[PDB]
Amino acid sequence: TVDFKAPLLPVTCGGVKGILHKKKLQQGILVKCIQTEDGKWFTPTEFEIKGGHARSKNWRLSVRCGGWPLRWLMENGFLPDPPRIRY
Amino acid sequence: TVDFKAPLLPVTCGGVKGILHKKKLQQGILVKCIQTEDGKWFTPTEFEIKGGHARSKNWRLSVRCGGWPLRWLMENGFLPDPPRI
DNA sequence: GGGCGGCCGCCC
DNA sequence: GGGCGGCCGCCC
Repeated sequence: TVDFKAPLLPVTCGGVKGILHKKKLQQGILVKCIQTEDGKWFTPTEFEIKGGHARSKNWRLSVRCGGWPLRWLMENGFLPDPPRIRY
Repeated sequence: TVDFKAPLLPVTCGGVKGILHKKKLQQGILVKCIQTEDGKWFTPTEFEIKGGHARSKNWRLSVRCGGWPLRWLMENGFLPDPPRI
């Protein structure tokens, strides 16, 4: 079971496990916020690439938490949705 | 803003609008449950086609209510998810 | 077959 | 450059 309200979230992407730090995601998509067991750090899109989902081009859908895409956590109030980078 | 708890729901797909009848949707995906203003009836997938989204092959995402896919209303307990065939 | 994950064109 | 709607192959 996963506590969606906790400041740290266990996440997965393509069978790769990591720990998402909400305090870091809140600083923006360019900030490394996911740490794998070996201590390495990833931004969300870097973690999408790590899990083999580079071609999907959507970390909010490629990265999952408790069997839900991160977008579902954002829609349900468990996870801040970081701002877009303007064009 | 849409009352997602109403038995009749205004839905859209592409430029097309219609009213989704929840009690008809409950019965299954082959049942006609969306009526347009001329009185014609559509299943969800027929309404997907009518709105120009034939190639999406996912009426739960192509058909919208209040800006949300119907899938969202199902995930949040406002709409029956008809049984899979 | 019905529909969903993988993909990527395209806008902003 | 980022990410979402449109597309479609392919499980069950």
